[PDB]
Amino acid sequence: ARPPKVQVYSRHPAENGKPNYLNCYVSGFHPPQIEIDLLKNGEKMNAEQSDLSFSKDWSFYLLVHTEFTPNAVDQYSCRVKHVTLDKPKIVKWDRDH
Amino acid sequence: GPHSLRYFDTAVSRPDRGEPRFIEVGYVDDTQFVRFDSDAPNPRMEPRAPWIQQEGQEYWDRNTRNAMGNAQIYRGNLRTALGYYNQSEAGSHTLQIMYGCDVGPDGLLLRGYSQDAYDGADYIALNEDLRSWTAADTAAQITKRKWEAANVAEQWRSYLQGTCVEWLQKYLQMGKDTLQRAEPPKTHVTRHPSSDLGVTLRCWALGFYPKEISLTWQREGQDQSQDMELVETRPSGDGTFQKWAALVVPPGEEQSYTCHVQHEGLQEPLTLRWD
Amino acid sequence: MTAHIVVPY
Repeated sequence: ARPPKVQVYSRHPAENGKPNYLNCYVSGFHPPQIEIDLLKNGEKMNAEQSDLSFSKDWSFYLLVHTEFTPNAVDQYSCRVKHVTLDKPKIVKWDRDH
Repeated sequence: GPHSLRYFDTAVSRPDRGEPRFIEVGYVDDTQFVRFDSDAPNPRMEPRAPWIQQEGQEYWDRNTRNAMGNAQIYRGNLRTALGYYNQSEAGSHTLQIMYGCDVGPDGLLLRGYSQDAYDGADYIALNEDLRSWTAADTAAQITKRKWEAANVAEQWRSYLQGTCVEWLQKYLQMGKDTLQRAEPPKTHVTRHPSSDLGVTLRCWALGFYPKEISLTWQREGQDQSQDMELVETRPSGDGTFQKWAALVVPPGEEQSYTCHVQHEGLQEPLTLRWD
Repeated sequence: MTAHIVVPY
């Protein structure tokens, strides 16, 4: 058993009003069951999830992604539920990370 | 450079379901190209890249028979793995298998793999010489004994030296435009000051392929470390990758530091500074 | 191409 590591980021650098993609990359975890959700102002978004894969150390990885058009005030995050976590893990989108 | 063909196989005992779910993904280098999931009612090997779709029916039928094949083996190995550890029927368990060939710039086999992990931990693995097995504990050491008499090592060796390598070449031919592109990073540096305490410079690389890249910060020849944050390389979602390296520097000195970017798709190394 | 191997365990 092993907790997930979570990064949230856009595909291209964010320019407000410009079509783009939002990504949540989750990795390092065991066992494989995990719930991952992309959030728009605390709201679940529709998004696709990659086919489960792993790395040489056996730990799992997945990419969750959806289209979005940046901001104004719109806040975005990724939310992850995993057995190793007693509490869900919310990582906030920040355009320069 | 060198290339690889790799399959990543995950079997998960549910166990509030008659069968465990088997998932397989196939990669050339860092690009996924096939998928098998046991939870389809039709379960077949499927394409996950446009350039494999030209394969005809017999390719898909053979792959599907083999994944059907290996799913029933791994299910068997799940049941076997309980008793070799005195284990509870309640709890869910994971079996992972990685196998594939790694090949040099001239097509020689460098490393072949077949290796297994039960709930995240080594279990058994084919050695670099493809003629022997290292078993992680006493449980696996019996599986080894069985694989030794069976000469399954010779079955893997023959696959890894013929099939695996010949198919890798084929895939590199068919997917040429994708898999042999040298696609360079698009780069820029940001600056974020913090009061009168010095300044986070962040050097970015976006849209590159393959995955391998070097981002370092230098001052006066020397690589920097102290408030140096380097993220894990990460998929962009379109086949390309991104990464960044951030450094805290003193106020006023922004231009003494330079980001050094090394990638396969660059004519020569690149040197960036903030302006 | 995937591998067709084979043994019980």
